[PDB]
Amino acid sequence: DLSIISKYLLIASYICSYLEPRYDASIFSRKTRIIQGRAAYGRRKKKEVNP
Amino acid sequence: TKSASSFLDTFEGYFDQRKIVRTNAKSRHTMSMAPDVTREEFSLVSNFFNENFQKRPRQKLFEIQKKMFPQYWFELTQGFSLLFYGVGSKRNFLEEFAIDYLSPKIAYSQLVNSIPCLILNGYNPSCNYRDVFKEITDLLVPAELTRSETKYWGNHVILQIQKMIDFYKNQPLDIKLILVVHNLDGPSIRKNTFQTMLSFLSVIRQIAIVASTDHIYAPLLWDNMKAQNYNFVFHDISNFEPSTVESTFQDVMK
Amino acid sequence: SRTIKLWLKKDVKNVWENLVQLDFFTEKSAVGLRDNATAAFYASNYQFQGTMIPFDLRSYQMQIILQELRRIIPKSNMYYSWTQL
Amino acid sequence: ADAQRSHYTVYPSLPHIPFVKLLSGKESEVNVEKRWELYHQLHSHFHDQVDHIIDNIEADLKAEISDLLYSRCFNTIFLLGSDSTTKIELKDESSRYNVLIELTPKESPNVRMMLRRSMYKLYSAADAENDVSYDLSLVENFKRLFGKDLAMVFNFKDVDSINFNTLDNFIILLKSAFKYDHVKISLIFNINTNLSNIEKNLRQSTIRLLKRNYHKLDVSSNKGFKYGNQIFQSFLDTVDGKLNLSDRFVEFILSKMANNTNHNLQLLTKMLDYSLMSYFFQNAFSVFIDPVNVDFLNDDYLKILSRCPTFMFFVEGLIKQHAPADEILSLLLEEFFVEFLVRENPINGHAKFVARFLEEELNITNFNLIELYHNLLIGKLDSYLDRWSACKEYKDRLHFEPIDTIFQELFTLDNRSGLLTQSIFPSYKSNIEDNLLSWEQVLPSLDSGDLDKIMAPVLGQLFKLYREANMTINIYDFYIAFRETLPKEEILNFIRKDPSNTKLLELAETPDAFDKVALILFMQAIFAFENMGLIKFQSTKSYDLVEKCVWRGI
DNA sequence: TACAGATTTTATGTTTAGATCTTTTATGCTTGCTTTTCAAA
DNA sequence: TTTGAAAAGCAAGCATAAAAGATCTAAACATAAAATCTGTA
Repeated sequence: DLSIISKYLLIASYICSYLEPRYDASIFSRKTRIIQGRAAYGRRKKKEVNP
Repeated sequence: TKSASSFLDTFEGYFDQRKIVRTNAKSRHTMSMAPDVTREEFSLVSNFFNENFQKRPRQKLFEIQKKMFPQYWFELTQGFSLLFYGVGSKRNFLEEFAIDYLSPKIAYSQLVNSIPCLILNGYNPSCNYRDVFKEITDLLVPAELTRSETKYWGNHVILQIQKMIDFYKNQPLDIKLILVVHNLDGPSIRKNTFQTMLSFLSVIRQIAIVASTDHIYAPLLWDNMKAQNYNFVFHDISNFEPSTVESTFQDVMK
Repeated sequence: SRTIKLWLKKDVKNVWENLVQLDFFTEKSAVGLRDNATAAFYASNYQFQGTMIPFDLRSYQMQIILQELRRIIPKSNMYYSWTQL
Repeated sequence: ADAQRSHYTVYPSLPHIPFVKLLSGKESEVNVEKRWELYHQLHSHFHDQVDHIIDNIEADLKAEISDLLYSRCFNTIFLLGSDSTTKIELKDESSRYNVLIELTPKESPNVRMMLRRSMYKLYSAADAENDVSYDLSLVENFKRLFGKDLAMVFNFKDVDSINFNTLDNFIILLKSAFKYDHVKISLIFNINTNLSNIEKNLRQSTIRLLKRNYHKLDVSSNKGFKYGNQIFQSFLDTVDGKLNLSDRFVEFILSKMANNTNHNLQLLTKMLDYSLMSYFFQNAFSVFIDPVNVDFLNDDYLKILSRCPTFMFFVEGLIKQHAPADEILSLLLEEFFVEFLVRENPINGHAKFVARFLEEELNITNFNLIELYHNLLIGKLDSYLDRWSACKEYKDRLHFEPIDTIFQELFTLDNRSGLLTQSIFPSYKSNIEDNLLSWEQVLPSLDSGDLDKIMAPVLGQLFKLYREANMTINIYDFYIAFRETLPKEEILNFIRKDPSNTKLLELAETPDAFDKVALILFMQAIFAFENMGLIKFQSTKSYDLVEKCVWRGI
């Protein structure tokens, strides 16, 4: 019995708590570029411990 | 130092501006290369620019904002607390609205002295909630707690305000006190006990609440219960005012 | 792979609480039982961070190490081979 | 100085309604007072029903808790979505003290304080209708002191806020009273989140103890929509025959009501109230919801009402259907305005009809009357009734097409200006960002006129460079970037405009004058940014670098 | 003046709110090497 | 269609911020006997 905003804020807080903040542009960035640039490439090799 | 980022706004700009700068790409520029400025010339140039730069548009804008004063009065008579926000100082606006306008209107409509206005300087870090409630108890003379109402090492201020809420629900709905809170998100008034005290006072229909906020994250202070008790109507009043009174408690040299 | 019932998480929570209660586990950097009544009074008015996070994330330390378990657990036990790494 | 004080009281100097004169100030004061009194009867008629509904919520909820509380273990009640405001009643049951104990997390820092407050309240309540120790031996000696049996009802308020180790140890402490034959204990838990979040924080033996007899009770106002429908129906019967509700307004009500779950009814009351205040403050036609004001027609009323699009459509349909032009020019009205403001508008009574038919004739209770009213407004009531698979035979009886009546735009509650959004649910930090970035929508551009014309205000000029920068900003490079935007000559002319100030004139002829002025303005704007929360010094004793904290459009 | 009763003074115990300092751990900066997508031929 | 090359990634080492709490103080809350002050008598 939580609100829709409370539910997505809980999901986003879990994502912020368990994803390191240097690869978010490799997942969430989607918008068309007018200026030349590169987003984050992503994580190179996977970790073998579930965070 | 304009960023070499493709994006400026939203989460796109947030993720695009938080990238990694190399050591050779950083600038080792310090404050020692800045021109030396003493306190007196700082004061002189600031009071010159704060009294002559963009003064006429600020004056005309302020004359537009007092056409909102009857609507503010009407929102206060229906039980809503006023929250003002914007860019610049709102202190002169709040005292001019509450003292020169609102208190004579409330006093004349309730027909001989005017309504007392209790001012809280929340920009002052020494703003103390117990002394504010001491002034409130002198202004309103509430009934003291009996022995069963003191509970067991309870907070006497909060219990007295709850007794006040239960008392004032069966009174005529005439405003007896105007509580002006400059900088409701200030350094000591933003604490949980002060906010709880002020929201429970905002429950009482006989106290008019006119508050202002300066921090960009001020609505984080209020949960569902405090938003219900505060009963805010929000009004954006941006004026680009100097805010020289509130700057006396910080050090401008740093 | 080389049968034993695998128990679920909700059932293993009770076994975990019984192992904590029997002092096989110990909370990380826990002082425990204070020396004098004044220190215990000071501790009783403090809200420890371990008591607010969920139980599955609490850090714990062993009161008995794996080598000691290999010393005491008999050879005929079906989990004796996992007392070595 | 009072400005440097913590608090001070001003006894203002006294040298009559807040409603203003409309029709560009040409409205009479009689119409202003009649609008005031009309708003007061509508507001009183709505709020009397709202107070009665809230009292009925309290009474029925105490009745449900009293039923569940009565008729060697704890008697456990879990109140889900409680918010812990209700006063729980216990009966008078002879030869037995029924003592009710409220505990909050603030009153519960440890188990010792819980027991001491509980036994002090128990002893005080037993004495109210020789000192003792405030411990559990008061419970075992209760029949020796007072002569009657004991029934303790513990009410834990805000269970999602109390430390769960303390609460577990307190329940284990209260387990010790089961060996006394004159004691029964009931526990009431005000659960706000859900029951699965509570049992993952309690130990398994405590859950096994609590499992012997427990009752769940959904005590939310959202359950069944039974209390929201009464408030919305009370607002409908207040404005029935006087005001209409737009589909935009009802959709706004539903969208805002979804975003708040624990406090839904007073948000709905606040939104409907503010819409009523806005209508009675902005509209001069509000006096025409009373039929006795039809002699108050003036010219400005006619030119305001002639711009209605329903009137526009009606007269273009009239020129479509009527060939001669003499009858068209006669209408282009005062007598035609009166005969249509007395129409019944039976959508409210029909909404009540389908509400009582769904509730008391088909035994269907899980409907939102606000959503049903929105579907009746948009014309899709059948697409709302084809869900329960029982209104198929009654699909043709409950048919209603919307009638877009003439001059309903002067009597309606809408939101096409965003006033309800700007006042009740504003985009606070977005408004601050947009006032900082643009600033020509705040300060007027009047046509020191030159420096006001060609130089921005300092906070907006700082924000324009702040937004285009990186996360980490060098302060000296920020000051260099800010100094380039400023005019080096017009500022030095501006500080020489006043010949009375001599020290500023002396500082103006310094060869390092403009950089000093730029650094003073830059530092004042930087500390304004620091107080607003826009920047942060990532240090303690250097203050050479700052970190951006706020992004526009988030 | 006499004296019961109310208030003050002095003295101490109970509980909560907050400050300061210590110890251990997270976190960010630097520097050198390695992978990877996009601007250009 | 390549290509190459600068942006991104990664990790070892280290200086430093900061979390957690041990320890303590002071204010609010609470009680209580002896002395002292008040109001009648």
